[PDB]
Amino acid sequence: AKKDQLTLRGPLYGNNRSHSKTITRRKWNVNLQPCKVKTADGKTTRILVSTRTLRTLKKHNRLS
Amino acid sequence: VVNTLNTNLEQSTSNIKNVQVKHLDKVSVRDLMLANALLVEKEVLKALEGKFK
Amino acid sequence: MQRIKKGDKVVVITGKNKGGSGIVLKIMPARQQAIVEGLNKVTRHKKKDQTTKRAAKQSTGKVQQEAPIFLSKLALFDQKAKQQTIGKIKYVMDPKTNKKTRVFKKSNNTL
Amino acid sequence: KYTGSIFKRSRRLGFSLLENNKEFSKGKKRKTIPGQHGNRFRSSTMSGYAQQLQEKQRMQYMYGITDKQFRRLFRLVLKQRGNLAVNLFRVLESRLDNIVYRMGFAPTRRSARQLVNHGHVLLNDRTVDTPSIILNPGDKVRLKAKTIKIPIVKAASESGVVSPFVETNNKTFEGTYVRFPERSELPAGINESYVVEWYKRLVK
RNA sequence: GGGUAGGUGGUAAGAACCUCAGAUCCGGAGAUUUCCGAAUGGAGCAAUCCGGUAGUUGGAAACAGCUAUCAUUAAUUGAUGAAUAAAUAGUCAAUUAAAGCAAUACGUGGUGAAGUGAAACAUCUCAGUAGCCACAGGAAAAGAAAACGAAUGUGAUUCCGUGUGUAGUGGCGAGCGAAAGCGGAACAGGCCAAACUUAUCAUUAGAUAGGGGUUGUAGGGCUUGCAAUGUGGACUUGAAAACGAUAGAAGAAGCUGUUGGAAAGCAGCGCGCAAAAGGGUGAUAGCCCCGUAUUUGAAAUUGUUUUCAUACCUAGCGAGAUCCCUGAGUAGCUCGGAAAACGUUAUUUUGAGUGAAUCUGCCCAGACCAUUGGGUAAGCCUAAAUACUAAUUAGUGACCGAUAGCGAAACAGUACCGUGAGGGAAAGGUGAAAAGAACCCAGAGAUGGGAGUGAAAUAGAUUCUGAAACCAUAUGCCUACAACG
RNA sequence: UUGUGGUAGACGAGCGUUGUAUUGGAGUUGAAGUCAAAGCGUGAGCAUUGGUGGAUCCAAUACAAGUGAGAAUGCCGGCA
RNA sequence: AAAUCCAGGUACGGGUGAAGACACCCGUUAGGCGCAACGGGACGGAAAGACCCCGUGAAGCUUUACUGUAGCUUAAUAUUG
Ligand SMILES: [Mg+2]
Ligand SMILES: [Mg+2]
Ligand SMILES: [Mg+2]
Ligand SMILES: [Mg+2]
Ligand SMILES: [Mg+2]
Ligand SMILES: [Mg+2]
Ligand SMILES: [Mg+2]
Ligand SMILES: [Mg+2]
Ligand SMILES: [Mg+2]
Ligand SMILES: [Mg+2]
Ligand SMILES: [Mg+2]
Ligand SMILES: [Mg+2]
Ligand SMILES: [Mg+2]
Ligand SMILES: [Mg+2]
Ligand SMILES: [Mg+2]
Ligand SMILES: [Mg+2]
Ligand SMILES: [Mg+2]
Ligand SMILES: [Mg+2]
Ligand SMILES: [Mg+2]
Ligand SMILES: [Mg+2]
Ligand SMILES: [Mg+2]
Ligand SMILES: [Mg+2]
Ligand SMILES: [Mg+2]
Ligand SMILES: [Mg+2]
Ligand SMILES: [Mg+2]
Ligand SMILES: [Mg+2]
Ligand SMILES: [Mg+2]
Ligand SMILES: [Mg+2]
Ligand SMILES: [Mg+2]
Ligand SMILES: [Mg+2]
Ligand SMILES: [Mg+2]
Repeated sequence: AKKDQLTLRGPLYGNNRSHSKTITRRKWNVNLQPCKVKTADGKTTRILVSTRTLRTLKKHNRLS
Repeated sequence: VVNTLNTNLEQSTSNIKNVQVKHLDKVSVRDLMLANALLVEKEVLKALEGKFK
Repeated sequence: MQRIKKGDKVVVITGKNKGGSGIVLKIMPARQQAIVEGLNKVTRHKKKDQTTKRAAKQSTGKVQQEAPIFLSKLALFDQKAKQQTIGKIKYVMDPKTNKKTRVFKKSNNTL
Repeated sequence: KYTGSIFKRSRRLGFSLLENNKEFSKGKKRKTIPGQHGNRFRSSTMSGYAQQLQEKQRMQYMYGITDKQFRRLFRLVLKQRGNLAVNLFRVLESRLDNIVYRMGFAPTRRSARQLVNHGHVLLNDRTVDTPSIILNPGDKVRLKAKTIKIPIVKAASESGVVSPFVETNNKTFEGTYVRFPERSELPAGINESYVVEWYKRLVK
């Protein structure tokens, strides 16, 4: 599914309000961007993750 | 009409569908006026006077 | 225990037969009946049927048998008493044999 | 919804956020939680009332009461004649199981209450199953005969030990009293009267 | 264990047996439990087909009997091991859990319409309803203030009444509609992270396992003393006791006469009751029977509570130092949405982007600033009051009584309809007792007429009572030159 | 004394059914049901007798309704 | 068997009438009841008229009717040195 693998945060369903306040259901998708990390002997394994976790990954020194 | 709930009187008058015994806080208009006859205890009447106010 | 057993003397207290003495040959507890010999003699209109070795003859005319009687209409018969009378029974337990025995309430006769 | 493999993700970070929230290290605390809660008290500086509050717990616990029942009994006694600091003492000590324990046929107050609820207990103008009826100073409480038919007997002895405001004869299973417990028979475990003024604020 | 003298389930008679060394029957605990079905050795068109492995018995072997085992996923462990040296991927083996179903009912979460109303309709309402899906539990959810809110104020959550159809919110239209406060049901607050310290990891630890800590009238750590050995839990094992649940025992009191087919009705004279609830007995029985009130009883299993001991948690008030710690892609802010009564806005939440501070700190008191006051976010768990009844026991009804009551009083989700999902009926009563009509007559027989049983046969299996429409028979009157609601 | 035609409609007074609560009463020497007859009422309605039928029913005062069938190309059953 | 059927014992002429009568008014004719025929009528039967109109009815289709939207395209921003 279109979801992060580090966390479990997925899509957010909401309304597409326009002029005249017409209601149409729309979907916000999370920023799944490929990322490689070093875990368990630095083993790199491509993992589709949200940009938020990527920023979290960058500051936490893991990403090097 | 009984104020102290005597047990011997309640042991009797229970197989008789005709007669019955009640407390002052249990009798109502219908139970009083269905009686056609009633036996009232002296302290029940005094307790009635207190209740009547 | 049971009010009526197979064998004890019994009489009828209601119906056409009053003071009808007989011996109980068998008791149906489920239907609350009792077959007593000599009372309630009915004569079924016996047909003729021939489909078996015994049915080849099956000689049956006006056979009068026994009709079952409600156990309520029955009453135990006293024998030990000099003046026999109809009464009710108890279920006393004598410690001599620890076995339940029926005893009348208008006398002191066992069974 | 797949091979989540908690090892794969947990080790994947080793600190992050979710691991530490979840950190299997999570112990049991299955006794720390219960016991300390249990029941507390002490006195403080800013509210004063701390002493009053703690005394209520002790007082309520001495008889095994839920706070709601206490509010009912206080409401009843509050309105009557006047300075009733002699009335509510009789009311609090008028419990049947309290009298049964103070009567001396049970090792502990709660055991007496259990007995009462289990139908050991015979009264005068009535009988008794509920261990909460408010009794009148001069009432008798004849004990059943089935209880003596179950000789554990150890009890009768406690009965004679007694305290002066209760008059009960051993073995014969009978009890009554007069001259309701004075404050001496209500020892210094809980002897104060400003919790009383507190209940007027909380209970009208 | 209880309990007896009958039993071999119903349409059901007969034949043949069992049963007083205690049967049948009831209760507790066990044994066996074919195949399909989560189905799980493989398949497959469900109740079928085809096997592997390790044993053991016959055969000379193929083979055939008799056993146990053989699915997948996840976690742990061990062995083996690629591209490619190492190492992983992968492979294998062992152990532990998961699969599914149902209670046409309650809970949480995700998703989520339309008929309709606004007398049209698009905002709105319907409605976060129906439906779809996931996860449970015996309840679930919620929960211990970065709170309400305007005061010398309350002090977790939940539920009920009021506040009120109020303040408000609405193409200000249809409509929607709280939060405080007050009265009640119940009541309970706990625990980690960080400081500081111990031991160990090529100690590059930034990791593992312990002691210390859980906060707001700030708390804790650092150093130094006094007082403490207690009280209490949402708590483990045991022992004992009490109250029950799953079979049961005992349990009072009436005869006579009359109508009647039959008395229990009716009448006379009585009797018992902690029993006059009810059912049956040929009519309408307190005293005929079974029962009921009441007193009692459990070998075995199980529920609640209590006592004792026992693990495991739990403890106050000072002094100095002025040092350290108090939850960050977090709170805020911007761009689109939503939750709250609010149609998006102070408060809550988030899809994209950005992004702080550290008790002289941070958040809040309906834009916002200052003063005042309140509270300590970014960690976790939490009984009770609350929601529901497929089922078990007892019982009730100014509820129904075969077109009613569940669709289904009978063998009803049956017969039947449709490829299928699905749709879906009608039908009860002989008599106290079959004593169900032997026999005779007519007829081929069914059947009918007698006889017989029965109080009744015009109660006869077509079986309680038997209405009308409808079809026939007949006493009496009228009617074949007669225009007729 | 003045009146009494009447649809839509407004108002008032009553009848009838079932059950419940209080009183009393009838019933295998025959209750309900059901059929017939040459009865009583201003109206809903109410009796008497006889046949069939075989066990419940009636009167008064109140109370509560699934309470009153001629029509809906109304439903079911029966019969023309 | 079938559709039909308010109850019928169901004539014609002129007139009348909700405006075209077996049933009303005035006249005329006609013994009771069948059978075989053919269709004049009973505004005959079957189908709550498809034509027309009405309903602030439905559905299908069309477009430069309105409001939106899938898709396509352009820019900013993140992945992005
Ligand atoms: Mg809408
Ligand atoms: Mg046995
Ligand atoms: Mg709409
Ligand atoms: Mg509308
Ligand atoms: Mg919970
Ligand atoms: Mg018995
Ligand atoms: Mg008896
Ligand atoms: Mg009786
Ligand atoms: Mg803010
Ligand atoms: Mg909303
Ligand atoms: Mg502060
Ligand atoms: Mg904080
Ligand atoms: Mg039915
Ligand atoms: Mg019927
Ligand atoms: Mg005959
Ligand atoms: Mg009949
Ligand atoms: Mg003539
Ligand atoms: Mg002529
Ligand atoms: Mg004419
Ligand atoms: Mg004429
Ligand atoms: Mg008039
Ligand atoms: Mg009536
Ligand atoms: Mg009659
Ligand atoms: Mg009706
Ligand atoms: Mg026909
Ligand atoms: Mg004209
Ligand atoms: Mg004409
Ligand atoms: Mg036509
Ligand atoms: Mg039309
Ligand atoms: Mg329109
Ligand atoms: Mg682009």
